[PDB]
Amino acid sequence: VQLVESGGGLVQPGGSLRLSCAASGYEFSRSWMNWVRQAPGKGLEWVGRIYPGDGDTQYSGKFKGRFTISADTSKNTAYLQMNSLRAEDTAVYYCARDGSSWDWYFDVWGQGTLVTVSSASTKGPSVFPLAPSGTAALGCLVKDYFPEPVTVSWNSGALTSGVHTFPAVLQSSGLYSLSSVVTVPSSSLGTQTYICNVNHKPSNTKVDKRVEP
Amino acid sequence: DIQMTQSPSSLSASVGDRVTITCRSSQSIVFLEWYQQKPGKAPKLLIYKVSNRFSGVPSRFSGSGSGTDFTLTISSLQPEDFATYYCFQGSQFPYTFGQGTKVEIKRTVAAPSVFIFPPSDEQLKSGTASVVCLLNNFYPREAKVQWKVDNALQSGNSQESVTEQDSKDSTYSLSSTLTLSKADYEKHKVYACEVTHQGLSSPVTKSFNRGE
Repeated sequence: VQLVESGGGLVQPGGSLRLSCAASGYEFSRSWMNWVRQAPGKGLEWVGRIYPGDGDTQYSGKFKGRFTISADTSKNTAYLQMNSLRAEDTAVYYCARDGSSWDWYFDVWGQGTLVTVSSASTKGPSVFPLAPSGTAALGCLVKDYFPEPVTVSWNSGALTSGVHTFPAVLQSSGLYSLSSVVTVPSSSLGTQTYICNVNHKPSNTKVDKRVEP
Repeated sequence: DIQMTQSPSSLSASVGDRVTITCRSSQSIVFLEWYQQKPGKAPKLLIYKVSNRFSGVPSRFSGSGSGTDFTLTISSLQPEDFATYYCFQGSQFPYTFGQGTKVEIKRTVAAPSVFIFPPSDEQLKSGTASVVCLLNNFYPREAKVQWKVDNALQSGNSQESVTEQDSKDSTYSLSSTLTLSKADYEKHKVYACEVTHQGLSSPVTKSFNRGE
């Protein structure tokens, strides 16, 4: 049993976006499918649900005006069409099956898909070394990218111990920035090469940055 | 319409501790459930219909209550039980979640290791100077980072980021980034981040001299 959300991305305020929820491994039509969202760092918020067997929908009144939930039982898929998006609609959107007619609600969840509503445009990060000066610290500054997410690896994934990739923080420019750091033996700085591999999928940006003492 | 209020909003408990989280509904709902959400993960159903453990949930989790007052109990907190816990009511439309209770692991005090990183020449050539101060593997979470530029305390030109508690050693790390224009950066020599933490007897200062 699996649920997979798709369609999340960057949308300008006032724009629209349709998300999808592909179900697998169970009779999709005879269980309610819910949409639940979670703004970054905030709580869970129930959006609404549909019974795919007959198309019956139920919305939290907050979204009844501009959100529309639908389902295609021939595709085992549910949809969330969102209109007139605002910045406060930025969230990870989950789809979740419930069994509310029996004993419990959300027993199966998808991984979630991120919807960012912002006037900021897609932009790949600049990558700058954080140069080391019996343990040393070094890293990479991953600055001025949008939207989330980015990934950082070290030495093409061969270096994982002691790595801290910090949560992105929104700058006053409306762009994200973070650092990824790692602690290593100071005796290794002369003979060990350290490279951060940065990937920002939304902009197709891939950057390898050699970090030298 | 139905308001779900959890108490406390946050808690740090030691492994082995008895943990109790309460959920208070603004109206009687006599379908109360408890969900557990790891950072960066989807929520997982823990308790359903007030007191029933979902399949696979360890016996240390238990739920109780009635009417408007409900309690999630962890009889012996385990290292893998750190999460944000949400209560949820499915009795009255529209269905609502509690605001969440973030449970983190209380461990022994560890003072941060401090490092400072000057801006790169590559970034400077673009007209901006980012100075980064790193506080590594510390507990508890509270710490203060003060930027001093030629011994002048800075304000309004730095941003901090703190990691989620490490799943293995239960520590935090913190980054503080000082951002200056290239012109402002070139006007000063000494760049220092001064760190305090309850595990530090005296502030830790890491500094560099511009262009050295």
